[PDB]
Amino acid sequence: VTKFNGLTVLPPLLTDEMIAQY
Amino acid sequence: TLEILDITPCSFGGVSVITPGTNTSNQVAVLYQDVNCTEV
Ligand SMILES: *[C@@H]1O[C@H](CO)[C@@H](O)[C@H](O)[C@H]1NC(C)=O
Repeated sequence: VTKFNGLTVLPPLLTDEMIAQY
Repeated sequence: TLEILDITPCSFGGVSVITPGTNTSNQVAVLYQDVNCTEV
């Protein structure tokens, strides 16, 4: 699997490593 | 001078106030999203 005019991508609360930990 | 300069926009981020229960406490924690405090 493979935006700066006020568009903000909030990071997920669960990080990819932490989702991997789940 | 024939040099290349990358332009990235001025840092912006929603300010989020981390507030413990008002009855419980009065202290405040402020969050600056996707910005390092070196810029702040
Ligand atoms: C914020 O700190 C320095 C700014 O001098 C920068 O190099 C670093 O990558 C930044 N940290 C981030 C974006 O997490």
